[PDB]
Amino acid sequence: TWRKWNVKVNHNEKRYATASAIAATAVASLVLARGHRVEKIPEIPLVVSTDLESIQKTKEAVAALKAVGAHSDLLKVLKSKKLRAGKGKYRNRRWTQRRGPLVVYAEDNGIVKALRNVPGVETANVASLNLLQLAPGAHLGRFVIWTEAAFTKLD
Amino acid sequence: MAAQKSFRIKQKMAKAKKQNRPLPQWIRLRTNNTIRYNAKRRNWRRTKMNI
Amino acid sequence: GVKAYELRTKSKEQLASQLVDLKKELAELKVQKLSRPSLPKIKTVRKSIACVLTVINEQQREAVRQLYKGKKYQPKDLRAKKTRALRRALTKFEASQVTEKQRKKQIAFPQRKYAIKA
Amino acid sequence: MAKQSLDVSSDRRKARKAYFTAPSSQRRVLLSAPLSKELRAQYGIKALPIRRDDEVLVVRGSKKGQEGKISSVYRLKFAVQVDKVTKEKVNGASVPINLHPSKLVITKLHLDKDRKALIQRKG
RNA sequence: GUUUGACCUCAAAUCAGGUAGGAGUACCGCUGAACUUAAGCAUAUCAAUAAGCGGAGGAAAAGAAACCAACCGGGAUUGCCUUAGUAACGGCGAGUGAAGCGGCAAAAGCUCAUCUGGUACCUUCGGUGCCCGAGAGGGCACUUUGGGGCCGUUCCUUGUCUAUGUUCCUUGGAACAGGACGUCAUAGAGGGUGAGAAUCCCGUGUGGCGAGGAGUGCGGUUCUUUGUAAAGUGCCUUCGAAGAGUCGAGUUGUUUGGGAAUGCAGCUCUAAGUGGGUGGUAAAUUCCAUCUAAAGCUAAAUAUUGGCGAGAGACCGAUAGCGAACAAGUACAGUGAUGGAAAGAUGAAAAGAACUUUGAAAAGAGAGUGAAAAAGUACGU
RNA sequence: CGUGGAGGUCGUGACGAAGCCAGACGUAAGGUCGGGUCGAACGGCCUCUAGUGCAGAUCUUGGUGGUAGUAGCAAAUAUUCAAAUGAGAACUUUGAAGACUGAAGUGGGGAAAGGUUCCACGUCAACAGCAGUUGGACGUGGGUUAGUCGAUCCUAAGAGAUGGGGAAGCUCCGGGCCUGAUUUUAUGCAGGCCACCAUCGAAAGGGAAUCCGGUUAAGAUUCCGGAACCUGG
Repeated sequence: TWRKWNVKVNHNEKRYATASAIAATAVASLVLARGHRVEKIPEIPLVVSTDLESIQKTKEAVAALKAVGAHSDLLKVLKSKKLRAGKGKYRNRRWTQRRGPLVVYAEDNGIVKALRNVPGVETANVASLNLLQLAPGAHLGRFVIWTEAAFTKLD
Repeated sequence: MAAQKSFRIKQKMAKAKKQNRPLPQWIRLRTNNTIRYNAKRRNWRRTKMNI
Repeated sequence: GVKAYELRTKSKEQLASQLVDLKKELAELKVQKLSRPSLPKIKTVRKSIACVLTVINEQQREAVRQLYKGKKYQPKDLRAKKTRALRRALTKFEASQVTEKQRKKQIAFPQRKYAIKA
Repeated sequence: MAKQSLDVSSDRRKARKAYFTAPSSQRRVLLSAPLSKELRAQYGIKALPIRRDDEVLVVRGSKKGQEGKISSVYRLKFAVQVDKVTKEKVNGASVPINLHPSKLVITKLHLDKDRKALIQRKG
């Protein structure tokens, strides 16, 4: 009976949490603190062209993470995938995977389908960013690639 | 006469005796799963054929 | 063997003759009792004895349905049509009849439906 | 889970319950065994249900490397018996050894009238 | 004085036609408790609860104002929201406990006060052919003035397809490992598979494609009757279809937040007819402000400790979760109502222990199978 | 500090969890590893949540020790002795010899009830408070034959269908029969009577008729061989 099991959020708390989380992708020390592998940069975040919506396949998506040395982060989820204990194994929780790239897109239409296939990737739009995207596990400083139109929208 | 003569009743008590019989070897053999102890088994002194 | 399709092609006289052979043949399978066997013909004869009774019942329904389409009839066909009391309750039918006439007409009028319509 | 929408399925709890107990057909989907490469090219499917007149190669078992005609498929707990693919009792009589169809790959098939027509449809 | 044929009222039969009784889990209308609370108790509370009874549907029930009102405006009815622990009740103790509004979900206004049966005919929710029984007004300028069929699409059902490694070495009984090499992904959800698999298989995927169906509305096409009367706009008077043991009263109840002022029952008594009712005690007036009961219908939005299908999950994981993971409402107890358990697991493969010695038989010995028998049958640990 | 689960982070794994002995500490909650078992999964950290830690509650449930090889297997005194059979015999069976039962502390035949226990055969794990070749265990077949027995029929103490009336309601009290034209097929037109009305209720009230013996492994006044009789229409 009964238990709520809904926590209300304060708008003011929540905005602060999102903004700080985005900002955490800016300071590198905090990204490194979270457990991100990252090099070539760690000038941070990456801004990529508005042409990236028009990425159809997966061959381009894996390739694209290669140039900013960021493919390394892709490697990290490709292995090291924990075979969970528990009841979750009955459900669908059997593997838990590490959270790698985030790519955030500007377009109303929906997330970049291509970029979604990478192991441990999540894809989002700026309109529908949340705390979880920028900081999975509430540990901030996830590696992201922001589209330029995404970047203006972020503001 | 006797006993208990009612035709309808007689049949039910008779029908029941056959229904309480041992299994056929085969169902153990093509087999489902079951240490197959029938269960329905009804008994000489003991229990009661049913009130 | 017996297939459903063969029984339909056969006549009302011919299927009756089949039912007669079938009972004889089932009767011989009674006699062949001392063994066990004898049945892969009785299970299938049981199915055959059912098929021949069905096929005749179906022939008589269809023939009846033709004869009666011309006239008036139908307690028996009525039972198939409703498929009882609830689906019957959902009838009379009520729907077109209910708005069969008052005040709709006034309300409106349509050159208008067309005119707009593209 | 995935293609999460308003639909019937996902669903490990059901999937297991479903595939294990199986109606006769989910044992049909189970009837499918991967084709050999010559067949994959002509017919244009990875796997199709395997036949009695077909010839089948064993991949998985110790049995592997052996070929024979498929004697039966026992639908109900989904398994296939292959001819000469037998195991031996103590008494010394030999009775067949059940195989999962995933284990085998189907070397040759008998085309069939409907099954060829549907195979052509699959293509 | 007396009968006979015929008219209508009541009755009984009869066969026909038409429908109901019963049922499914809860949801959904009445009659009506208690312990319990107030640390007692009797009003109050529990509670208009539970129960019992009646009965309907896929939702039900309610509905276009004799409303709201405390102003000046709103404008049918549910539900949601909150009004508010406010008003109000109450040993004014304990407790009890709204509405109007505001705005949402969703919207819709109308309708009362020739029909049927028989037989015939057809393309049988119909009509024709026959026979039989039973908001209103005047005259003028006009403008507005139909349905049916067909196909496609709308929505439901169903089937089919359909990416990419099964490579090397090593370990192993087995690679689904490591290291090495390589591939797809619009499919890195999940399952199976001799181990820990995107690429073996199922599937999977923003997935595509084919067929079948009631019912409707959008679009396209196609048939065809006259008309008449309705309706708008404007002039003229005018006005009924507007519901009685009702409205209202007392005296007796019970119910409610309802308090002189909730709603309902009972007994008694009892109006008017554009007159009447309401506006939170009762009584003159003009008038204000609102509305016409004693009648009815009605889509949609809400419920469903769920019959029927499916998803989901920091749920549980075999003394837990259902009573029930299997033969479970089984086995079994009780005269009956009713009560009610324990109950899963060999192995990659049955390869599920030949043959022999010994034995009454049960069994043991050796031996065989397997990576493993202290893996040998209620057999994982 | 420790627990199950979630997510993220750090990883770990075909010999993991789990187990028991030990080995190292942390006062301590616990902690870590090893033997040698086991043959698939598990930690840490951060953050969280909760079917979150037990000796106990005449606590729940299961299992187990002592109590014990202990009480009971004792009042009809009933067997004994050859022998049959069997792998096995105090209790199965044969004989002999002996008692006991006696309106039935053990005859005959049935009513209720049981529900196949009957009969045959073959087993002995389980049962019979012990053996057990035995049995009524178990398993596997088989057996019950009705015009004349009895139910059916009747009506009885009343279950009471059954106006009307309370109660929403559940619930509860208080014409039918016989024909005549035809015609012998029963079609068919037409006429005439009469009181307090249904069914059920006793397998032991009352009541239409059957005995004699013969046969079966197991039926019998049923079947049969003879003989008889009844009931209806």
